[PDB]
This record gives sequence, C-alpha cells and structure tokens, in this order.
Amino acid sequence: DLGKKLLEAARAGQDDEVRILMANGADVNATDASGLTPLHLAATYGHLEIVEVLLKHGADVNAIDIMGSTPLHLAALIGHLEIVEVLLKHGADVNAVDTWGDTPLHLAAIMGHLEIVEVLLKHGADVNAQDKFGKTAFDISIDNGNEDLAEILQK
Amino acid sequence: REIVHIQAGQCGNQIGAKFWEVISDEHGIDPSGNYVGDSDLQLERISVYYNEASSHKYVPRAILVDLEPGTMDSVRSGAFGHLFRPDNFIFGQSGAGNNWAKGHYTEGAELVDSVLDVVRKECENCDCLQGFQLTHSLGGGTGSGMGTLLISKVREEYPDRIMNTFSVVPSPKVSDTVVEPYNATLSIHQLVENTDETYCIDNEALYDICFRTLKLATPTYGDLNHLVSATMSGVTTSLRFPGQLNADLRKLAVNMVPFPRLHFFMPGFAPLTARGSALTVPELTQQMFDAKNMMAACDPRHGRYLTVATVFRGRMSMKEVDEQMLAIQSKNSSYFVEWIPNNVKVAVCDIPPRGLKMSSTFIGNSTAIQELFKRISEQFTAMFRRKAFLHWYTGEGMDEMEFTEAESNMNDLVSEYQQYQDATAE
Amino acid sequence: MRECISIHVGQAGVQIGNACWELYCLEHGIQPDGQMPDSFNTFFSETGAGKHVPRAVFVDLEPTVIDEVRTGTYRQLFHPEQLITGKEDAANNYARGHYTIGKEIIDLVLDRIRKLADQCTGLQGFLVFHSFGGGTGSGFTSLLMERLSVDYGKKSKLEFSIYPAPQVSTAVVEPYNSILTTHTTLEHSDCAFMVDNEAIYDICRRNLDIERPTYTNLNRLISQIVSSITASLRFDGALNVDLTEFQTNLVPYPRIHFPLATYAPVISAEKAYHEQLSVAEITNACFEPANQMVKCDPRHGKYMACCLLYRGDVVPKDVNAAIATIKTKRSIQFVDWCPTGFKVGINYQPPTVVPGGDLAKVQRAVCMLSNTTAIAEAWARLDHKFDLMYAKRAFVHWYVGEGMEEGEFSEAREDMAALEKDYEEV
Ligand SMILES: Nc1nc2c(ncn2[C@@H]2O[C@H](COP(=O)(O)OP(=O)(O)OP(=O)(O)O)[C@@H](O)[C@H]2O)c(=O)[nH]1
Ligand SMILES: Nc1nc2c(ncn2[C@@H]2O[C@H](COP(=O)(O)OP(=O)(O)O)[C@@H](O)[C@H]2O)c(=O)[nH]1
Ligand SMILES: COC(=O)Nc1nc2ccc(C(=O)c3ccccc3)cc2[nH]1
Ligand SMILES: [Cl-]
Ligand SMILES: [Cl-]
Ligand SMILES: [Mg+2]
Repeated sequence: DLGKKLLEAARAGQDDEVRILMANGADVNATDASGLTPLHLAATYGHLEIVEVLLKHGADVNAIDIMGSTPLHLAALIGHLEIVEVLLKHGADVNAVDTWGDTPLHLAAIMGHLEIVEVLLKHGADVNAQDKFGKTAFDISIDNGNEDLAEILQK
Repeated sequence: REIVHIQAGQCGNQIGAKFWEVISDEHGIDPSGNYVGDSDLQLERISVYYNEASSHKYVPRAILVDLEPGTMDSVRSGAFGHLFRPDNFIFGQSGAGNNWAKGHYTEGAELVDSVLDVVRKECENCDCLQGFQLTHSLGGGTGSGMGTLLISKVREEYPDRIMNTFSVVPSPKVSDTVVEPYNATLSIHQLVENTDETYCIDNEALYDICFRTLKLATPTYGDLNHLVSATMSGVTTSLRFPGQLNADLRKLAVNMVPFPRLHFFMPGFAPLTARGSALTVPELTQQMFDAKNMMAACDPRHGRYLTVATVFRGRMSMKEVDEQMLAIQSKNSSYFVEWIPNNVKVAVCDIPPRGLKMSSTFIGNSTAIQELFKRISEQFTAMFRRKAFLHWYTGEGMDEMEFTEAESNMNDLVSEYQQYQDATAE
Repeated sequence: MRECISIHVGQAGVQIGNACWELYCLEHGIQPDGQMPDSFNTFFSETGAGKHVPRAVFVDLEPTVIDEVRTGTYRQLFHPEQLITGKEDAANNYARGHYTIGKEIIDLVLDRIRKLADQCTGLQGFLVFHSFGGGTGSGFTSLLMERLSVDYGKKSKLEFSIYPAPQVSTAVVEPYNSILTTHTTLEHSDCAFMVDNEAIYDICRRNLDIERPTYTNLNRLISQIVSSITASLRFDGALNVDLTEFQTNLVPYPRIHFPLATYAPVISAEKAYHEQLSVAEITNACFEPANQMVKCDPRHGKYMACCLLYRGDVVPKDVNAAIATIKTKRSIQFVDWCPTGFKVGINYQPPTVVPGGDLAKVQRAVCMLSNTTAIAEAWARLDHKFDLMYAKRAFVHWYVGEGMEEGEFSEAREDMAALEKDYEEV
C-alpha cells in the first residue's frame, strides 16, 4: 500500500519520497488507524515543504482524525507559525472544534505560542469559543496568569 | 555538617556554577581555592560545602554531571571552573535531546553508576553527612530524566539522608520546545516521592520579573540565573554562616513540611536587582510577601500558607523585624492556615550578600503552588491528548501508561493542595 | 551528706546548666578550675588535689553546644567524660531523640552516670534539665528518665523543664514533643518545675529593660531561680533538705507534680541604688502574676501547697507578719484537704548575681514554690496547639518514620486530657 508509505514519509519529512509516492498514485488523503492524514503528520512535525506540496495536490486542509483534530489544531499546538499561515491561506477553518471542545486558539494559548495567537485572531478566531469545561482562550490566560497572552487577547 | 552538591544537565550545571561563584565570594574563596577574606565568620561553617584540601585550599563538595560533553567545557571556562575536582566531572558523549526517557532509562542509566561512584567517594569523606543538594531543570532530558534517576538511586544507597532539589520549571516564555511539559510532569512524579524539599524556580516567574519589573527587553539566561543564584544564596544562608540558627537540613525540613508530598516551596527574594545596577525593614518585609518577588509564578493570595521561613541578611533592628513580621500575619491572618500555630518563623544573619546592605529571602510552603502544577498539567494534557511526540519516549522503552500515571499523580498532588487550602480548624 | 547528680539534656538543658553551675561556683566560692581557698558536697565531689568537681552530666546529640563548654571558662570544672555528645541531633523530632538516634548513646550516658553514682555514699537522686520542644530535650529525656527508674528505682527525680514560647523558638512541632515527653515522663518524675520561656522573656523586657532578650539573658534569670530552688540542698537548711522533701511539701499527688515558681525582686543592674525592698514587699510580689515562671492566673486556681524560700537579710518575725497579711487576701484559696499554711525556709546568705548579668544586687529575695491548679492553663494552651495540628495529622509522618507508632500521639493526648481532669477535680 502506498498510503501508509506516504503517511510515514510525511511524518519523517522525506520530501523526495513524498513526490515519488505521489507519482505512483499514493492516496494524498490516506488515513492511519486514528484517522490522521499526511497533512496532519507533516503539519505536526514542521515539514512546511511537504505541507505545501500536499495542499497543491488535493489534500483536504480541514480533514479530521478520530478525535476531531484538524491540521491547524496540530500546527497551532506544536508552534509551527509558517505552517499555520499556509493552512489559513488554503482555507483552514480557524474555528474548528475537536472532541475536547478545543479550537486552534485554545491550543496556541495553552502552549504559549503568542505569535500564532495573534495570527489566528487576525484571521477571525472566536474569542468566545468555549471548551468542554466552559473555558475560552481568555479564560485560560487568566486562570494561569499569562499577562502577555491576556493583553493580546484583549486588543 | 557536610552537604554533597550535584548539578546535572545544561541548566543544572549553569545555575550550579553560578551558585558556587556567589557563595565562594561570600566565604572569601579564591577561584584557585585560596581564602582571602576579612572575617573569621566566613570560615566557621566552610566545611558544609567545601572540602579542606592540603595547601589551605577549599574545594567545593560538588559533582558535575551531563550526557552532553559541551556543557562541561563551558564550566571550566568560567571564572571558578577549575576550582572543581577534575575527577568529579562525569559526562557522557551522546546527549539527551530533551528526552526524559533518554535521561532516565537509556543514556542516563549507562552513566548513573559512574556518577554514584563519585558520590560515594565524597560521602565516605564526610564526618557526618547532612544531606544532598541537586540543581537541575525539569523541562530537558538530562537534568529531568537522569536527575530523577540519580535521586532514586541516591535514595536507595542513603535512605536516611535529606535530599533537596533546586528544580527549574519550564515556561514557553523561555524555551519553545513543546515536549517540556512531558519531561516536567514525568519528573515531578519522581520529586513528589523521593525528595524532602524542592525549590520551585519557575522560568515563567524569572522571565516575568526580568521583563516586567527589571524592564529587560530581552532577558538572557544570565539575567534569569542572577535571580536564581541570589535566591540559592539566601536559602542556604542559615547553613553557611553562624547566627541564631544552628539547624541542619533535616531540622529545617521538619518544621517546613507538614505532609510528606507537599514539600515544594515558593522561593522569594527582596530586593530584586539586575546585574550591575537600600530598603527599609518594612519595605523588605512587604516585598518578599508580594507576588512579584516570588520565583514561582504563583499568587500567594490565591492560596494559604502552611509554613513560612524568612531569613534577613544585614545589620538591622531585630525588634523592627519582629514587629513587621507580626504586622503581616495579623493583617493577613486569613492567608495562613490556623491549624498550624506559629507557622511563620524568622531568622537573621548579620552578614549581607554581595553588593547589598539589606536583603531577605522568603521560603513559602503555600497551597497556591498548585497553580504552577496546573499550568504544567494543562500543557501536558494538551500534548498527550493528541499523542504528539510519544514515539520519542515509547521508542526508548517507556510504556504509554507511564504518561497517564504521571498525569494522574500530578492531579492528585493538585488535589492535595486544594484539600488543605479549604480545611478549617473547627 | 547525700549527693545529688544534675543531668542536662539538649541545647536548652546544657546552656541552662552552664548558667546554674556558673552561679553555684560563685555562691560557694569555687573558681572555674574547681579550686577553693561541708554543705555543697551534695553537688560537688572533692578529689585529692582539692579540686571541687560538679556532680553533673551534659548530654546532647550534636556537639555544637557542649563543645563551647569544652572550650569556655569552665573547661577545667567538669569531668570531661561527663560531657557527652553524638554527631547528629534529633531534628526537633521526639521520635529521633527517644527511638532511633537517642538509643545510640543511651547506654554510654547511663554508664557515665553510674560512674558518678559509684562515688555517692547516699545518692538522693537526679535533677534533669531539658526543653519540651527539642527532639533531644524531649525524646532523649523521656528515654533517660525511663531507664533511670529501672536502674535507680528508689531514688527521686526532679525536672527543670523549658515550656515552649513562640517568641524565641523557630520550631512548629514543639507542641507535639511537649505532650509526647510529658506523657512518657509523667510516671517517672517526682516533681517538675516548668519554666515558660515567654514568662522569662517578658520579665527580661519589663523589669530588666532588655528589648530583645537573648538565650543568655533568659538563662541567667532562670539559673537565679533554679539556684534558689536548690539552695536548700546545698546549704543544709531546714526546708527541703533532701529531694524526697520537695514531693512531700509540694506534691500531694504524684501526677500533679508541677509546682509554680515565682521569684522577686527582679531589678535591672542599671538601678544600682534602688531602695531595698522589705520582706513584706517581696512577699506580696510572689502573688503578682507578672513575676511567675509559668504564665497563668493563680486567682482562678486553688493552692494545694505553698513554700516560701527567702535568701539574705530576712528576719523570721518579719516573714510571719508579711504572711499574716497575705492570709487575708481573697485571691489565695487553698483546697479544703490541705493545711492552709506556708512552709518557710530562710538562707541568710545574700543573693548572688553573676558578673556580666543583668540583675542588680539585692539584700533580700524570695522564691515561692506553690502547687496551684491554675497551672493547668499552661497545659491547656499546649494541648490546644497539639489538637489543631494532630487533627490534620500535620508533621506526624516525621515521627512515624523514626521508630514511633501513630497511636502514641493519641495515647499521649488522652493522658494529657486525664491530667487536665485531675486539676479540675481538685
Ligand atoms: N530558656 C532557654 N531555652 C532554650 C535554650 N535553647 C533552646 N531553648 C528552647 O528549646 C526549644 C528548642 O529545643 P532545643 O533544646 O534547642 O533542642 P535540643 O534539646 O538540643 O534537641 P534537638 O532537636 O536535637 O536539637 C525552643 O523552645 C527554644 O526556645 C536556652 O538556652 N535557654
Ligand atoms: N534559568 C535557566 N534555565 C535553563 C538554562 N538552561 C536551560 N534551562 C531550562 O531548562 C530546560 C531545558 O533543559 P536543559 O537543562 O537544557 O536539558 P538538559 O541539559 O538535558 O538537562 C528549558 O526549560 C530551559 O528554559 C539556564 O542556563 N538557566
Ligand atoms: C540546600 O538545601 C537547603 O538549604 N534547604 C533549606 N531549607 C530551609 C528552610 C528554612 C531556612 C531558613 O532560613 C529559616 C529561617 C527562619 C527560621 C527557620 C529556618 C533555610 C533552609 N534551607
Ligand atoms: Cl521567629
Ligand atoms: Cl502558717
Ligand atoms: Mg539541639
């Protein structure tokens, strides 16, 4: 199967082995057992060149795994700013909600990715979005005393 | 009497070197080991941290550890780098790659025995060993992973010795690596069970102090370590200088730790100064109870103090101290648990630190420290829910349920603090 | 000639023993080397060289305090083998002083005591000085008292006990140690004179104009009171001539063996020309609470016994007249099963004050030893602090980890509850 090899090639960052597998018909939107796609894995591990290549060849920018995670969720959690910008440029849902009620803004807030927070806000991140405990991103910044993040969320 | 010092990893060795530069200057010790001080008080308790070598040379009772060879070269390049015993440098070759698993089960395990042989040699030399002292970070791999392995091995060999740690807690504001919550959560589990005291030196708080109070546009590790070394100097004042207090590590812990698992302290210091840049007793007493002066990013007024110890350094009126300290408790009687009578204690040492006529160091055992652990637990859970980077750990043999256990134990600790935060005398 | 052996346990005991034997020497004209150009043979043995050596043992679990005795002015006075030190102290932990660390030196302490007793033609018993709050003063004392009852069943045992005060203490577990040592010592002690450090502290501030009293200030005042309590044993008087008599005149019931001491006058050495106070004046001061050793209100209580020990230029007829006036006072209520009378002893030697102390010379002084139910208030204060901490089991793990079972806490606390009931039923 070429789908499993494209998944692994996108995780490891093997740019050349991605295009080759895509040259033999590899499913660009293949899924692993948990529903992750090549774009999920390339965005998680900071492989920008593979993120853009996948988006040029039919990758669903808003695909979701079993837990409702989109590529933007993962890029925002891990802190890959450029990948976050590319995804938004290709139509990423800025306010996608996963099985925990989290949006990309929540995860960027939790992990202290202030630059991503600003970008997400500029692209329409919902400051009133609540997770399954009722917390918005601003609630998270107050509860953990993150003055830098709170100022950003109030501008 | 004697204390054996250990420093592991890049952070552990960095703040550990700065500690030795600071107390050596306080004790009048040359970078070559020669005493060149004015007062005899600098020598009374010198044996606590220094071995007394042949040629009237004082050699730190310190062991330096790291899987990274690089950080060891940098220690020697420091001003006091050649003061350490050469044989007490123990380093691997590969490094830890910020992987707690590599430090605890893989590379670290290969090097831990070589480290204990050096600990044993220093110990057998001690007249009456008082305890062990470790500096390290919790966010990395060597200090966190191998540090906690060292602690549990030292606890096996020396079960009846005190084990205190100066543990630096990760913050996104200092290092952007996102596996740090994993490493810190796995480590705090180890510290809960195997250390008697743990000083929570929070990089979140260190950065905030530098950035917002000292107005340093871009704080460096040196700016942060200036706060750490000053805190560690004050925390160990009663051990290193003659004065009211004669207590050993065990006695200091007995009166500060009402429950075995709640031994994580909020350290504070006043005044706060930047490298190279005098308060009254009321201004000193107010500052060290102020949230801005805490080395752990926690608001004391969000919780309740179980025990508090403060040491004033300098020439000052003891009476005025007693009155101000009394002023705070009665004014803020609600923030101190009423079921531990006389839980705020004061000590004074006539010898001030370098460059200050007056200073005071604060050691709080506050239930508000749960804010620190909830912050780490939240980041930990954000990453663990998405299973991000787990292969780095399971590939090194770790089981995935070790993560659930550490998370579970982290939250039981948070619940303990909240339990005693709401308890009443009745 | 019946000998008395003094035993000093822990820092407080040792340092108070220093002040007491300092004063004893001056009262009997003995130099720091034991040389002298009869009565005091009860407290001092006599060698062939004419050296007068105290019948005293000093015991501590760490050597810092006793080492100053081995290098101070009285390095020549004591039997060197009667200055006994371990290397690691009880860490303010009763369990350590009684079970783990204490048992490592108890046999040596007993053999050294046996050596002193072997030189006694008719040993009366022992005077044991110790603190309630220290782990050694509490744990090791109760262990020593238990072993002395087995090895000297017929001899009497008296205590001078330091009751904890927050103003001069840096420990929070002293309520625990205080109840633990009282519980296990109650049955092995015949009579115990408690010294409340807060009472001594206030006296030093109010009467001696000392803003911040040191341990030396407290101990000199304390020793002046001990000396007047033991004077009868050292000067062949009429009242309390042997230890057995303390219990006969002060302890109607073995468990209620805590007499209250009140000393007058305490005058500052700066007032070297105070008008000398009459017998009537110093006697009425013995019923002013401000002069008592333990803070409590005898007006609430009832007297079961009352002794007046005068020193100096005191004519018996003036004592009978001053007492006649006292018997009219309403505040003095005796129990209905005791002779409503005062046992009186007079020692015509003028009171002695140490050169270097804070006390003015006086022509006449008095110490009233009274067994009043009011002292149960001092037990209530300790018991209440105990209850607050033990309700949450705070600090209990420190004791359980040192060879002690948690049940001993409640067993000791119930014994205290029964003691407060004993005072209520009288
Ligand atoms: N009056 C008086 N009290 C003292 C003195 N030294 C200590 N204390 C009191 O004794 C209590 C502390 O116990 P210590 O006697 O110092 O302890 P220890 O008996 O040596 O036992 P360790 O715990 O092993 O050190 C506190 O309440 C002190 O206030 C002293 O010299 N004079
Ligand atoms: N305050 C301070 N923190 C440091 C320093 N070096 C690293 N850290 C922190 O420690 C964590 C990284 O761990 P590190 O000690 O470098 O890994 P190790 O060498 O494998 O133990 C991060 O959270 C850093 O912010 C330092 O010099 N000072
Ligand atoms: C190397 O590890 C440590 O130094 N551990 C450590 N724990 C301590 C607890 C308290 C104090 C004090 O200064 C103090 C101030 C007033 C009253 C009592 C104590 C100092 C400590 N040092
Ligand atoms: Cl205090
Ligand atoms: Cl009469
Ligand atoms: Mg002691």
